[PDB]
Amino acid sequence: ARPPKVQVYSRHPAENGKPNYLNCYVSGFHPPQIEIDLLKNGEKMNAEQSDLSFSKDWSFYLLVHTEFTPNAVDQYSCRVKHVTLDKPKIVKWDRDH
Amino acid sequence: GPHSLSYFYTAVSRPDRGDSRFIAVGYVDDTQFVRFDNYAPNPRMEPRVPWIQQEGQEYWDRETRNVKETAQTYGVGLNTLRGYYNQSEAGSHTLQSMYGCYLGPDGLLLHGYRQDAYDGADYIALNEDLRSWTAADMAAQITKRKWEAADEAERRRSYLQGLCVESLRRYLEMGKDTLQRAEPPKTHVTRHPSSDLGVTLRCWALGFYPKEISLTWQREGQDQSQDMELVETRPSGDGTFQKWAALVVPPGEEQSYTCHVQHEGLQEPLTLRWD
Amino acid sequence: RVEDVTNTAEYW
Repeated sequence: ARPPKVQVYSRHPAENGKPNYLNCYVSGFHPPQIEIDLLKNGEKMNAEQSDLSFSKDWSFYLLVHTEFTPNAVDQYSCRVKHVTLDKPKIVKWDRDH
Repeated sequence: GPHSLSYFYTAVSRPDRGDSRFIAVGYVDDTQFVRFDNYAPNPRMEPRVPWIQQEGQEYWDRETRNVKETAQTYGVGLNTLRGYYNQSEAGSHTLQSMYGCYLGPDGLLLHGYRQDAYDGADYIALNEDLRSWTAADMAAQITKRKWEAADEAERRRSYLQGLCVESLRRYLEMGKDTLQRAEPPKTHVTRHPSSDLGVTLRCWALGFYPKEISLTWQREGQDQSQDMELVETRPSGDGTFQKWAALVVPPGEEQSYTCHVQHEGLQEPLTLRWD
Repeated sequence: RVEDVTNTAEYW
């Protein structure tokens, strides 16, 4: 039982009203069973999931990515559920982290 | 560094109806180029980057055959190790493998590796000489004696010395414009005054390839400022990676801290500051 | 022409 680390970030530096790419990278978890959803104001975005791979320590990593267009109001987050988490882990997108 | 071709296999046993889920990914260094999943309807080896689609259908047929047979083998290996560890059929267990070859200066195998884990911990690894095995526990010693008796080390050696390096050379020729150039990180330092008399500086390195990189902070002393909020290296989504390191410095001494970046895309260590 | 033939088992 190893817990996942969740990062939510844009591919390029966030600018308001301009196309960009939203990423939720989940790393370091085991067993590989996991749910990862990107959320725009709490609704599931239609995003692609990478193929299952793992690191040298055998821990798995996945990437849930899609397009988005950030502004100053829309809140973006990533919901991740894994056997090691009592409650779902929600990490909010922050253009500065 | 030397280029690499590797393969990652994840097999998961299912309690539900005796089979197993097999997923394979192939990498040329840090770029994924193939994939396979027997959860699919009539599974095949599939391309995951443009350049690998220069391979004909015979290649895809062959690869598909090889990974299906490998999937059956890992399915039986799951049950074997389940018997080794005296575990029931109620639980789900994982068997992982990572193997591959690095390309040497003479056009031949620089080194190669083949490692297997059960439930996320080392099980058995092929040694550097590619003629011996390191067993991580007692159950792996059974596997290792089996492999010494029938000389699986020679099969691994024949693969990594022939087929692996030749295919890696053909791939590095096929994806010449993307695989062979290491793009350096585009770096910049941002400032976020937040904490009382405390100001966060974040050193960003974006859009680099390959993934290995070093990002450290330095103040008046010698060690890396372990005032370091460092995140795991993450894919940009387009083949490159990004990373950052942040810390909190007093409002007066922003210019007393320097971010040091190291990456094979740069001929020399890069030094930057909040300008 | 990439993959290793791992039928080299029943062994693990």
